[PDB]
Parts: sequence; C-alpha cells; structure tokens
Amino acid sequence: QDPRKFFPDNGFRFFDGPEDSFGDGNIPAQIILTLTRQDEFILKQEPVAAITIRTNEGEMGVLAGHEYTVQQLAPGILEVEYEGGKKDQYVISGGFAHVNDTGVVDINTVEAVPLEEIDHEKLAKALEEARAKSQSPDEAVRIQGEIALEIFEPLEAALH
Amino acid sequence: YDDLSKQAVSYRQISLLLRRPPGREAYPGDVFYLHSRLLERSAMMSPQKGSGSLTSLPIVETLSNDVTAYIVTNVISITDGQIYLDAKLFTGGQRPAVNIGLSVSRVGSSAQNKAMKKVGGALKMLMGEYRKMAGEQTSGSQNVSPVMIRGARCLQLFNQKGPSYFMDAIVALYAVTNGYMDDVKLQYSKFYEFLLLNKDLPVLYGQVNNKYFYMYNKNLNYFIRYFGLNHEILEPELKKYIEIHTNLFLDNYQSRMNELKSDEDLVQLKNLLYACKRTV
Amino acid sequence: YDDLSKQAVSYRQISLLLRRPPGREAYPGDVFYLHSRLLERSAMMSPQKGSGSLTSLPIVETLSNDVTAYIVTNVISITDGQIYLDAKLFTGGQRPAVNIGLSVSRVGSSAQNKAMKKVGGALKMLMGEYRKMAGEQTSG
Amino acid sequence: NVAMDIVEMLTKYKELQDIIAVLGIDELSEEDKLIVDRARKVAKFMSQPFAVAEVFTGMKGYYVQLEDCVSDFGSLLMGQCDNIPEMAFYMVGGLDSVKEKAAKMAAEAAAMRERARKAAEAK
Amino acid sequence: NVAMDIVEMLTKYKELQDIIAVLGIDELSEEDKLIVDRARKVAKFMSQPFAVAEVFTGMKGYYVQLEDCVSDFGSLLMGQCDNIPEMAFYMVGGLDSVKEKAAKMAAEAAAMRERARKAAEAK
Amino acid sequence: NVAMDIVEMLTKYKELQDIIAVLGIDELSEEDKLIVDRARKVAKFMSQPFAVAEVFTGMKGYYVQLEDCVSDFGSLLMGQCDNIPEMAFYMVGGLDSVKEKAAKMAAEAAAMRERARKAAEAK
Amino acid sequence: NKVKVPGRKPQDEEDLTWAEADRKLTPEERYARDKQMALLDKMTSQVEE
Amino acid sequence: SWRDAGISYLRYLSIVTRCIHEVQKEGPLLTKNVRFSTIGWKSLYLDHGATKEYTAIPAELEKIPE
Amino acid sequence: GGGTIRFWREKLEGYKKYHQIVKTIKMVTLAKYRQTVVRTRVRDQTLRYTRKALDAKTQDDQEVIEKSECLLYVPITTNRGSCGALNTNMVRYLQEVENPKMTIISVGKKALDAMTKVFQDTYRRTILNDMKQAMSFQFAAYVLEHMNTVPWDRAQIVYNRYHGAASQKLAIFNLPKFEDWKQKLEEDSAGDGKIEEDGLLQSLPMKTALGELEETAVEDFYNFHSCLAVLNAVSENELSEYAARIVAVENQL
Repeated sequence: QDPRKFFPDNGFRFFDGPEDSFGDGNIPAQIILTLTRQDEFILKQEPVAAITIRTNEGEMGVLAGHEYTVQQLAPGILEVEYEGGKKDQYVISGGFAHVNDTGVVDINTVEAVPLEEIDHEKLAKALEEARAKSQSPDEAVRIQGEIALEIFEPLEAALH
Repeated sequence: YDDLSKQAVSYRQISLLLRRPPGREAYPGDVFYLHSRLLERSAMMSPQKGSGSLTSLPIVETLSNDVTAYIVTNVISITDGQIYLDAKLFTGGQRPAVNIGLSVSRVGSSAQNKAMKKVGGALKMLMGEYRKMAGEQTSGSQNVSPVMIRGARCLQLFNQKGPSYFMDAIVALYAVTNGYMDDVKLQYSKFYEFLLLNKDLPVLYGQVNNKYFYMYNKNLNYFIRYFGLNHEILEPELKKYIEIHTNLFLDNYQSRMNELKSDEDLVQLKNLLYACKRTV
Repeated sequence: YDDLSKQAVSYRQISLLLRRPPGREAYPGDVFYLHSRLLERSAMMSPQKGSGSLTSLPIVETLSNDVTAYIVTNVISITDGQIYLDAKLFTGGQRPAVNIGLSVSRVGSSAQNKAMKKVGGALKMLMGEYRKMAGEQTSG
Repeated sequence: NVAMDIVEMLTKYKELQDIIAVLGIDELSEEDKLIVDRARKVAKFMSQPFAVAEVFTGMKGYYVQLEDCVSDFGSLLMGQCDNIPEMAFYMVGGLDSVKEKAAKMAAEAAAMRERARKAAEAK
Repeated sequence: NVAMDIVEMLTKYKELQDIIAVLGIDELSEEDKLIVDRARKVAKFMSQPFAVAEVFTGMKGYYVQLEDCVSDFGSLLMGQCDNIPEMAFYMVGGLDSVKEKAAKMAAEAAAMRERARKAAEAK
Repeated sequence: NVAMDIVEMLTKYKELQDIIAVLGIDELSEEDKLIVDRARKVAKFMSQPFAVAEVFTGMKGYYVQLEDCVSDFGSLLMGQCDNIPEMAFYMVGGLDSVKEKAAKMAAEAAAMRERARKAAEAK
Repeated sequence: NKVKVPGRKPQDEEDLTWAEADRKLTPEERYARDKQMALLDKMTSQVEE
Repeated sequence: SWRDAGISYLRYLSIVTRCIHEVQKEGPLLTKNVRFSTIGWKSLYLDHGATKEYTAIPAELEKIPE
Repeated sequence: GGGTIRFWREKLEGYKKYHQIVKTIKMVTLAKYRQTVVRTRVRDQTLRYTRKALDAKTQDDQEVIEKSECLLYVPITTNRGSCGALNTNMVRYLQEVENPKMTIISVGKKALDAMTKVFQDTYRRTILNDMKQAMSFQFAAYVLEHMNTVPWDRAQIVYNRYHGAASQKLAIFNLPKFEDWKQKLEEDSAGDGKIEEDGLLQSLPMKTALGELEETAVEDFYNFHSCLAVLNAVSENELSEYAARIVAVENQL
C-alpha cells in the first residue's frame, strides 16, 4: 500500500497575518485599516487616520498606536475617518475588531453596508413590526422584535 | 431442426452449381418457400384427422446478435414465436440465456396449463414492472420495491441446466409471486428450491399438519394440472407447506449460512449453490 | 415534379428489363444524365429570347434523412440550391418544417426585391445567431 | 388541435429523454417536467386492451368512442388530470376507467401500508 | 465455477467501458469502480510471457500449472488480493511471481523517494 | 522558417482563443497576450484586395512579390513592427503599403480631434 | 469493510440489477415512481379528509 | 434576554443580518445580499438504503436546537 | 450490414446529441464560474488574522489519536458531478488517514453514497446547500451546530483550494477544541513567545488580550472564527467545483 500519497496544505498558511512586535521604535501616523464582511473584503489595508466603533460596553475611538485590545462589536453603525478629513460610515452586524500596536486594525464582521444604501422609509415600517413582535408574548417572537429593534434603533437615531 | 441455416447453404450450393440465378446473400431467392413448405406442415390436426400434432423447434444460428440476416428474417416471418438467446447473458452468467424482451410466443395462455395461466400472468406483470426498475443499482436496500425482490429471485429460479418437472416448477414460482421467498437473499434462492423440492423440511422437523400436500410424492402434478393451484382444496395446504419451509429455512439454514466467515467454509458453501443452480 | 425519385425507379425498370448494364442501387450510368436532360431545360432566358423563364421545384423523397443516396446526391449536384424539410420539426408544430442550415439558395439576393434584401439580410443575421444561442441554452 | 398538440408534446418528450439520460430530471424547469409527465401519461394512456388480446393481456377489451377520446386527451393536455397517477392510464380505455383504476391502486397501497403497520405490531 | 465468475466480471467491465471511455472512472459507484479495478487486474493477469516471444517481451517464459491457475483466480475473485496494484499482474505467471514483482516495484518506487530526497538536499 | 513560425503562432492563438472565451484576456501572461496581438495582426494581414473586384468594390489590388512578403512577415514576427495598430493590416498588401494607411488613420483621428477641440472651444 | 460489492457469490451483497433492463431509461423511471407514490400517499389523505 | 433562551451567538448575528438586508435600498447590492440571508439548504442522513432528513437542528433562526 | 449500419447510425447521432448536451453543461458552468472568479480578486483576507489564533505547529496524526477520544472530519463535497477527482481524492485521504476514533459529517450528496459504502459506521450524515443562493455566514454556523453535537477534540475540515483554473489542490483546517484551545491559550500566554514552527506568526499579545476578554465573549470568539474558517472552505470548494467541472467536461468532449 502506498505510504500517504496525499499531503494537504494547511489552509491557514495561504494568508499573511501580522507579526505582532512589542515595538522598539516609534508609531506610524495612520492606522492600516482592513475591514471584512462574510468572505469578501471591502477595504484591504487602506491608510486611515482614525476610526470609531460601537460595542456592548459602549462606543470607542481608535488612533495610531492604540492599545492592543479585542472585544465584541454591538450591532449598529461604524464611523471611519480618512486622512483627508472625509468620513465614511458603515452599518454592521456584530463581529470582532483587533487593533495592533503597530497600527494595523483587522475587523471581521458578518455584514457591512454604507448608510447611503438604506432609506428611512422602509426602515420605519419594520419598527412597529418589531414592536408588535416584542409585545406579542412568545419566546420565539419576542426576541426577534428585541433584536431587530437593537439594529434599527441606532439607524433610526443616526439618520436623524 | 438443428441449424436450418446449414440447410440453406446446401440449397444455395445446389442451385448455384446447377446454374440457377443467385439472389440476396447469394441465395436463389425462393429459400423462403423452402422453410415455408417445411414449417407449415406443423399443425395441431383436427379431431377429424385424429387430434394429432407435431411441434417444431427450428434452430437458426446468429452472428453478432443481429436479426437482420436474410434467412433469420425469413424464419421469424414464418414461426409463431421465438426463443432469443443472447450471448451477453450467456456470457453474463445466466443459463439458459433467454432474453424475454425479444422472445415471445403467439399462442400464450391457450397453450399452457390452467395452473400455469395464473402464475404466468403474474410473472408477466411482475417482469414488466421489474423491467422498468432493474436498471437501477439498488440504492434503497430496505426501501426496495417488492417487485425488485420477487423479480430477482425469479431470475435465480430461471437458472437451470436440465428440464424441470411441472410440479417442481410452479411451487418454486408461486412462492416468488406471493412473496414467501422475500426474506431470504438472492444467492440462496435455489438451495431453498432444492429443499423445497427434494428435502421436505416439515416432514423432517415434525411440522406435519398438511394432510396430503408434500413434494415427495410427485404424483400431485396431475391433481395440480387438473384442479389448479388457485383451488379451494389446494391453496391453503400449499401455503401451509411453504410458510413452514420458509420459517425452517430462515431459522435453521439461512442463519447458519450468514455466520460463515472462513474462506474454506465459504468456498464450500459457494460451490454448493452452483450445484443447486445446475441440478434444479 | 412530384416526384423524381419514382421517375428513377421507372428508368431502372426499363433499363434493367431491356438488359442495360446496371450500376449503383441497380441504376444505370446515365441516370444522372437523365435528370440533367431535364433540369437544365430550366433557365432564365436572354432578352434576345423573350426574357421568359422556366423554374423548377423538383421533389425528391429521402428515407431516414439520408442525403448520401444516389439520386439525392445527383439532384443536389445539379440544382441551384435546395430546400430540406424535416419531420422532427413538422411534428413540433413547425410547418413548413425547413432546416434552414441545410436549405440553401445559391441565388441569394439577385432574386430578392429591394424591400426584401434588407429584411431577409437582417433575418440571416438574426437566425444564424439564434442557433448559436438556442443550441447552447438548456431545456429550462 | 389536440392531436397536433400531442404530437408537438411527444417531440419535446424525446428531446428530454435525450437529456434526462445524461443530466437528470433535476436539470429541467418545472414547466418542462410538467410536459415530461404529460407525455409520459399520454404514451401510457394511448395504450388500450383489446378483446382479441384476452389471451395475452388477461383483461377484457374496451371500446372507446371518438367524442370520449378527445375530452380525455384534451383534459390531460391542459393539466386537468395531473393529480391522477401515471400507471392508472396504463392499459385502459377512457378517462372514466382511469379513476376506477386509480382509486383501486390507492386501496391496494393502503393495504400494504396498514399491513406493514400490523407486521410491526406483530413483531 | 471460477471461470463462470471471471467471464461474468468481464461482461460487466465491458458494459462499463462505454462510460469510462466517455466520463471517467471517477463517475462510477464505489462498487462499480471496485469491479473495474478488479477486472483490469484479471485482464492484466491473463497476460503472461512465452519462451518463444522472449525477443519481444524481454522476459523468460513461465509455465502455469492448471491447479495453480485456479487458486490465483479464486484469490483475485474473492478480493483476497486487492492491495496489490494493477501493474504487478502484467506479464507474469502465477501469483507468487506477482508478489515478487510487487516487491520489486515497491522497492524501486520507494528508492526513487530516497533518491529524490538526496537530489533535493544536494540541490 | 518564417511560415512555420506563423503556423506555430496562429495555432497557439487558436488555443489561447479557446482560453480567452472561457477565462478572459486578463488571465493570460504578458508573453501570451503579445502573440494574441500579433496573431490577430497576421490574420488581418492575410486579408488582401484584388484588382479583379477593383471596379465592384472600388479599392485597388496589390500584386505583392514573394521575397518582400517574407521580409514583411519576418518583421511582424520579430516584433520590429508592433506599434502599428491591428486594423491597418486589414485589406492591404506589403509592409510598405500599410504604413500609408497607418498614417492615414492617425491623420484622420487627429483631424477628428482638431475638429472636436475647436468645435467645443468655439462654443 | 472496504466495500460489500454485489456478486453471484453469497458473501457478496445481493444484486437486484437485470441485464435485460436498460440503464438509459432508469432515471425517468425513478422520477416517475417517486412522484407516483407521492400522489398515492396524498390520495389516501384526501379520502380520509 | 435571548441569551438564556438557548439560541447561539451566530444565529443572533444572522438575524441581525437578515434585518439589515431587509431595510436597505433596492439595487445591485440588495441583489447580492438577499442571497446571503435566504435559507434553501437542508440536511440528510443515509438509512439502510434510503435518505432521511436530520431534523434535530433546523435552518430557520427562530427555532432552537434540541 | 443493415442492422450494423443502423447500429452505427444510432451511435453517431446519439453522440452528436450527447456532445451538445455536455457543451450545455460547460456554458452553464461558466455562467456560474465568472460570477465566482470575482472572489479571486477579493481573496485571502477574512482569515488573515484568524490563523493567528487557531493555528499551531503541524502536529503528527499518531500522537493526536492518543491524546484525543473522538476526532472529527468535515469533507466538503458537491451536489452534481462531472467535476473530477475532488470528491474521490477527498475520500482517498480519509481512508489514508482512517483510524478508530473518527466521525464524519460531510457536505454534498456525493459523500452520502460514497462514505457510507467505504466508512460504514463512522460516517453519520451530511449537509446540502442547493446553490440557488450564495453561501451565508449562517450556513457555516449551521454546520457548526452539527459539529457541536459531538464532544470532538479536533475537527479537521477538508476542502479544495483553488490555486488556479488548472490546479485545485486539497487544503485542511485543523481546529482544536474550545476547552483545549483555552488551555493552550493560557499555557502559551504565560511563557515567553517563541515561534515553534517556521512560517508561523507570533501571537503572545493576542493570547493576553483575549485573557482580558470575558467568558461568554471568548466562547463567541472561538465559534465565530471557526464559522469563518468553515465558510472559506465552502467558498473555495464552490469555486473549485466550477473550475474542475470545465476541465473534466472539456476532456469528455
């Protein structure tokens, strides 16, 4: 019998992740931001001046050389500020954000869509639907109302 | 009539050497009339003429399983039916290699027996249904249709070497069509038949409640032939022979068979079933 | 002519019974010449000849869509085009059941009218594409 | 129109054995599977037992009238009988004989179902 | 009985040629491709060298005795030898000669790997 | 040697033509897309006019010699005429004749730019 | 344990395939049966309801 | 809350994603994203010869595995 | 040769038919391939960081079987064929690796018939995504919910890696167990951070910071990153399915 014809590669290797160095020098001026939805990215290592995230603990701000920290993202919106003073906002559905000491932010989410692609019109109808589900006493429907409200309330407040 | 093609080569030889004009495939042309003269002499004669008869089993050799040669078509035209033997099936294991899709008989029930009408009419239905499914490599091993079971066991029973006595043939086919032989596996379909016909189990294991119906006597053929199996006096005794045969088989013999793991014993059991396929 | 395939059977009958030498499909040699004696009499005559014309629509029955047959081979070699009808389309509600690829008119446009050249020239540029698409697309 | 529509249907039916043999039935649209079943039902329905074939078929022949022979194809042509199974059309005459046969096959199926249950109850 | 089963196996392999020639062995059931991998072995085993054709096959000729001809087919038929590859049966006589040849091929094939290791390390 | 190189080129272009319709020209390497350009240039350069039809279609015909033709294809093969566009080789004869057409095309496009620039700047 | 291939021999599994049957028409037959049984199973329900 | 209800964090994120795909505007982006929320898959296990749906973990998100 | 000429007529017309039907597979396959090649431009970024957590040195097989009690394998197979040796090599690797303490939950119909016939009892079930809609994060989570039925120690996901249109090799994700991974996290976070295998990324600051993170959130961390791993496997195998089918179909033509 043939001794192990196959030798499959470790699929993790094809990626090129950061090498977290404890730092023997200065900090960059701008964070290298990478943001990813399900499989495809929207931003691949783009220079960015600062970024503001929403969390369960609350809302946080990230600058160059920010402390290495990791925590859950709460389902809401996200704000990104590039070096040119402009801004770009993205609705998300949870995820994890990793900020490197070198200034390389890797964000992984299940969804990412700008605010421009959402209308308050269609958003308004789903609100009272979620409220009726929340008020309808049923463990299978109450939570659905609560969760849809969790993502809609920051949008209703952000568009306004 | 062993090969009639060889009777046509001779007529060709004669006619061509006597300077008759050839024809298709170098035959003279009136070689149809030849076999026509020969074969229309077969008949079942009127009672005015004695109620005599002569059956004819002409044989025609075939090349590469074609039915497009001249003499072959000339004879299929004449003969009532045909027993087409396919080398793909002879070579594929089964003997006699009858191909049922191409073999028919233009008389049918009127020829065969009262007791065989009701079984053959069931086998035609069963094989017509199995013909549509048997191409499928069996996937629903437990979800297999009953037709996929009965048909395959019947194909095992079709495997013979020598002739089978009428009493000894039906009782093997009745079990199939009525599903007594469904718990056994395909490969043991003939050993079953052997015991069903030559080693009466209930006579051996004491389960004798049947008054008469046993396969040892061999004189029930005439009662079966006259009364039929689907008759009040023979149906229940028949079932109360076969269900006991099945239970004794499934319990004492089948059980021991599936417990064999060695190669010596399995090769011994192997050759036994081939012998059962020949003698039965 | 409805039809020439039977006319050739008649020439075969005559020639064989009068012991003329046979050939392919038991026909003689000059059975190509038989139909050339005939179809070439079709013409579009000259203005010195009244400008009259004799058109021909010879019918020839095929068998199992064979065109390698002797007579079909011959008449195709003679004719100024052909039309090819198909039973697989006749049954599918397509009547007249042409097969436009096998059907040919070497007289492409010189026959057509001013109003017809543009239209049919667009239809060629429509159906040649319709087949490349219809052939590759699924049933569904 | 019914006749030419059936001819037109069986043409496509041939073109779809040519595909199902290769790909599978799953590679066809639901609208295409429909005419597959209809052509497969017309092919089996246009069968008929004959009084002369009592020897071979083992069943009595049926005389089908012309008027009855159009309201049964045309019904099957426009999906009026798609709920009826396939084999109910096999070797029968008109459409009235079908529902008799289909009602039977339902009964002889319920028998094996409940007998399987009683087989489970016994053992 | 052995010959009957050999001929049967090849009767199935021939039917599967019409698929393998078209699609490939990868489109066959596990049972089917086992029969393929076994019928190929039988066919390659049927081959053997003769003392006359030594000029061509470049091998000495074997004389397979009858009793040793059946046990080999029976082992190859009952799946008693499936770990052996297909090519060990080509142009041999007797299963003992196979197992010798299979050792030869295993040795040479592994030696290519140690050799390629040295060719890679020196490179 | 020139002709055999053209046969190699156009053969490779047929293969890459079977790839472009599947993958896309961007899938091809930098070496392959160069011959995908030159093969198209060659095939367009085979297109020749005819003095026979000079009255019908209007364009002149070109009787091109043998040796001159080989130097032409050798230029298009050695890459020393690659800056010239594709359509300039369409319906011409001789490398000395296409360059007038290339100049004509460039002059025409430059006149269209000089027309558009001043027609847009005047308003 | 490798594969219990079907064969004429008893140790091998049961082969319910028939050489006379054609593989080309088998897929349509499978769809036909699987649909026909759905209609009968539903007909039982319709009669009960 | 939904935590002790028994559902997973991943079903939670997918619920949020479904809602986001609802409210967003009609266009090519929505054409892409409705695909990433629609449920069409299944599960099957092989009986002795037949196929059977392993219905112990449903695809829909309102239900709870048991 | 009347029967013979009609025989060859039938075969000839049957293959002229069969050819264009297979070509139809080809065109439909490219319609589904060009949609997915867009991923190639946008490839290899969602697990760029995730490796750093779930990656370790290449551990031998014979040792982990002794460490573990019930391993797990997830081969990602297809729903329709004419693909190639992807499914079959995926089976060959498992019989190459087969051992007592394994279990298989596959994906696709083609591991349904094959595995049960080769692996009788270890194989349990599969998952089937009719590819009318693209694959979702919720689908990979739905796969995690099946794997979580088992108290498995190491889950080797197996799939096909689209290196190019002409090469679709194998690739695996060796996922440790959560209760094992958390202990490895603490053990490695204590000592000094030295890479134990070439080509591996250092991850000491991460395994400290995750230690700062709460309990439920780290549970979600593991489940989330494993879901992304699963999803990348499914996506790579879809592209490899539609990339190997065109090859294994043009050879049929």
